[PDB]
Amino acid sequence: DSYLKHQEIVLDTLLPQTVSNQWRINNDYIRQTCTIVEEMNIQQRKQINDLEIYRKRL
Amino acid sequence: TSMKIQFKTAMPPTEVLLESIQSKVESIEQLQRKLQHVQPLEQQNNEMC
Repeated sequence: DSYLKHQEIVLDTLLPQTVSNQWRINNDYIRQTCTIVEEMNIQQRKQINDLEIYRKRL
Repeated sequence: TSMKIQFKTAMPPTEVLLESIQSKVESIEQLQRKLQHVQPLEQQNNEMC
């Protein structure tokens, strides 16, 4: 019964090492997720400005 | 008479075992269940990894 206790804790040890590492993946991509949305926004902000500038220029 | 003697001496020893082991087999068989759910939780998270 003590043998089954020491065998069981190793899997719940392996339950942490994946769960900490998989959120260490998603923590990095979210920073990349917010950077591209920042650069795409200034792209879209400059896009709608030029579409209305050239109409006012003509 | 061996069915008289040997069967009832085992029935006395098995119920003396049933007082002491059948509490701890339920402690063992449910600690087995702690492995078999932690096994399928570990497989899906290494997939998620």
